[PDB]
Amino acid sequence: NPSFDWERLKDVFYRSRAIGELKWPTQYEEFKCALSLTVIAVEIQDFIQVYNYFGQLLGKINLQRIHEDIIKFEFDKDEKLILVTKSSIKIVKGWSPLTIESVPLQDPTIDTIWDYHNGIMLLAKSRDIYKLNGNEWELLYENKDKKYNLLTKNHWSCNDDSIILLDVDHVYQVSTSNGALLKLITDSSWHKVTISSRGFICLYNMKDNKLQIFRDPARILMEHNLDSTPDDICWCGNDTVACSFEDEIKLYGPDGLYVTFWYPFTVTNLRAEVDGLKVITTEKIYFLSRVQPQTSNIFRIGSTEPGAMLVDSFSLLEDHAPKAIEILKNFVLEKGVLDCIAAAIDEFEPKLQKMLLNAASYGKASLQYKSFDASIFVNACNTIKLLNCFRSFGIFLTVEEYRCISLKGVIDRLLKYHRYYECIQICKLANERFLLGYVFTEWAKDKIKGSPDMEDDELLDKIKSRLSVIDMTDTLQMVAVAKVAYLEGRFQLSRNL
Amino acid sequence: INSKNLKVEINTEISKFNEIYRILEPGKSCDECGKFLQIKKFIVFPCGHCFHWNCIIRVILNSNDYNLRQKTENFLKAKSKHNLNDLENIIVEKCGLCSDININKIDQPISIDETELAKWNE
Amino acid sequence: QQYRKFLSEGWSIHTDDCEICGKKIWGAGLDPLLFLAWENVQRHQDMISVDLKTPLVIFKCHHGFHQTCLENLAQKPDEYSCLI
Repeated sequence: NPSFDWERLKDVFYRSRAIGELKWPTQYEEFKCALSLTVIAVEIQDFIQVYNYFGQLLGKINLQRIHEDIIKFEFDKDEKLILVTKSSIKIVKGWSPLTIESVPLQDPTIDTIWDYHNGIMLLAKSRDIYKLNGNEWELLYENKDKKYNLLTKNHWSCNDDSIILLDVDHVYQVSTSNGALLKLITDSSWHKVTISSRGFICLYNMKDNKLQIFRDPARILMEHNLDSTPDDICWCGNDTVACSFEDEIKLYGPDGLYVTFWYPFTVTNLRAEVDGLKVITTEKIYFLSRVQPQTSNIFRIGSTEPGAMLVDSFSLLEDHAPKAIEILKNFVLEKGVLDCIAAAIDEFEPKLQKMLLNAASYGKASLQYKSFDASIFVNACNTIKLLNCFRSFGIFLTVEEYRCISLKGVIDRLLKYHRYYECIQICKLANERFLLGYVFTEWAKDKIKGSPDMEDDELLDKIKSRLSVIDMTDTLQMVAVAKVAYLEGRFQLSRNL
Repeated sequence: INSKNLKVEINTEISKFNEIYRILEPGKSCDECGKFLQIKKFIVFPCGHCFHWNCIIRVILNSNDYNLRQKTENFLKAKSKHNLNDLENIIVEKCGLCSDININKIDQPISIDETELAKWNE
Repeated sequence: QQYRKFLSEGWSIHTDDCEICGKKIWGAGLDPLLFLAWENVQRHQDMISVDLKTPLVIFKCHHGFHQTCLENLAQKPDEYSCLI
C-alpha cells in the first residue's frame, strides 16, 4: 500500500515520488549546474554538457574560446540558454550549426555589469535597473545615490511582476509596470529573500534564525523560528517555504510543525517549479510534492466516504461475489466513481492506473440508466495516453504543468534538439492536425540551411517526397522556405519550389 | 439461508431485466464510425454508445488482445456465419470505449521503428 | 457471475421497420428529410426545428418503434410494451 511513504503535518500529507536516475562517476556534478525543465547544463574543465533526466547526452557547446570570461549561465521560460559575460550577454540558438548572438551595453564606457536575473540587469556601480527587451535594454527608475548598501547578490530576487530588492536598512520595492519606487519596511536586517510565482515572500535573517512569510505589509502569516543555518532555502510552489540541511529536507508549516525527508546520498542544487520541488541528487532525481483531497481518501488507510470501498468491491470481486454485490448498496455511486475516474489522472506507475480505471469501469453498470455523463471517463482515458507517451522520450511532466503550456510548447522543446521523427508521432496519437505542418516547415528550413554541398535535383526530390506523407493544409506555408532558400546562393531551387 | 435469499434476489432481478430494455435512440445519432448510425445496423450499448456492426469488428481485429482476436478468427468473418448467434454473442460483449479494450491501451508498447529514422529525421 | 455478465451487453435490431406505419429505419431507402435533418445538426448547429421530432425506441423484441406512433395508441410514456 502506498500509505507507507506518506507523512503527516497538520491536516494534509506530502508525497515523495521518484523519477529519473542520472549517472556521474565520482564528481562530474562538480559545481555551476543549470537546471530549469529537464535540461541540465554542467561543465567540468572546458566543456559544456546538456543532459536530460535519464542520463542521455543531448549536445555539446563552448568549444573553442569566445573570450570575455564567463561568470554565469541561466535558463529562461523558452529554454534558450542565456550566458552572461563581463561586457555583453550571449544567447545560443543552434547547437551544431552554432548561431551564438551577442547583445552589448548601449555605451560600454563606464561600468559594465554587476549581475543579471530574469529580464532584469544590474550594473556594478550606480545601481540602476535595466529591463531586458527583445534585443535591447529599457530604462527604469534611476538611482539618486541613496538607494542601497547591499554587499552581494543574495540581497535581491526577481519575479514576474515585482522586482523586490533587499537592503540593509529599508526594503525598497519597485513596480516594474511604471518603474516606481516604494518603501516596504522601516526596521529590518534581512539577508536572503525568496519569492513565489503567486507573489508570496519569504525573508531570512541569519541571526536569531527565523522566517517571515508575507502577503502584504504589516500582516504576518507565520513566525516560525529556525535553528542552526540553512543552505538552500527554496520554495515548493505557492505552498510553503522549504529548507535543507545537507542530507535532509525540513518542510515546515503553521505552529512550527516539522517534516523529515531523509535521502540516501545528499542534496545538490534545488529548484522551485510550479507545485513541485524537483530535487537533484548526485545519482537520482525526486519530485517532492503534496497530496490532493480527491486522491487523499482512496489510498488513505481507513476511509468511509464513497471511494476506497468501490476499490474494495473490485478487489473483493472474483471471490465471494455476493458480498461484493451487496457492498454496492450503502454508498451513493456518484462521488466514488467520480473520484476513481479523477484519481488515476495524476498517477505515475503504469500499474495503479490500470486498477483505478477498471475499478471505475466497474462503477457505471450498477448506476442509473441515464443520470451520469460518460464523457469524463473517455477524456481521462485519452489524457492518460499523452502523458504516458511523453514519458518515453525523456521529457517528464505532470497534468497540471501540461495545462500551463499548450502542446505547441511541448513540441517546440523537442523540435529544438534536432529530433524531427519523434515530434511527428505525438501529433498522430494526440489526434491533431493544426500543429502538423509546423514540424515539417522547421525540418525543411533546417535541411535547406544545413548541408551546403548538395545537388539541386536530389534535394528537391527529397524535399518533395517527404511532403507526400503529410496530407493537411494549415500552417504549411512554404513561402518562408522558398525565401530562406533564396537568402543564399541557391536560386534555381528557390524558383523551383 | 443467506445463499438462498441471494439466489432468489438474483433470479428476480434476472427475470425483471428480461424484456425491459426500453433503450431510446436520439433525434439523429452516431459514434465511432462518425458517418451515420442509421445506415448499416443498430448495435447499441448502454450509457449511450452506437456502433455499425463493422467498426466494432474492426476494433477487435486491431485490438492488442490476442485470445479474443484469434477466437473471432475461426469464422474469419467469411468462412461460415452459421446461425450468426455465435458472432452476435462474440461481438456484443464490450462497450467499445468504456471497457477493457481501451483501458489496456494506456501503456502503448508499440513504437514503429524500421530504420526509417534515417529518412524522416536527422 | 451470470447476473453480472448480463448487465453490460447490448442488443441489435433485426427488423427493418416498425409494424404500425411501415416505412424503414435501418436498411437503405430512408426518407431524404431525415438525411437533411442530420446535416443540419453536427455541421453548423444553425437551427434544428422540424416536425421530425420522433425518437426511435429499441426493445428486446428488436422490432423497434417510434414514440409519437406509440403515443397515438393512448400509451403513457412509462409503460412501453412491444406488440409482438
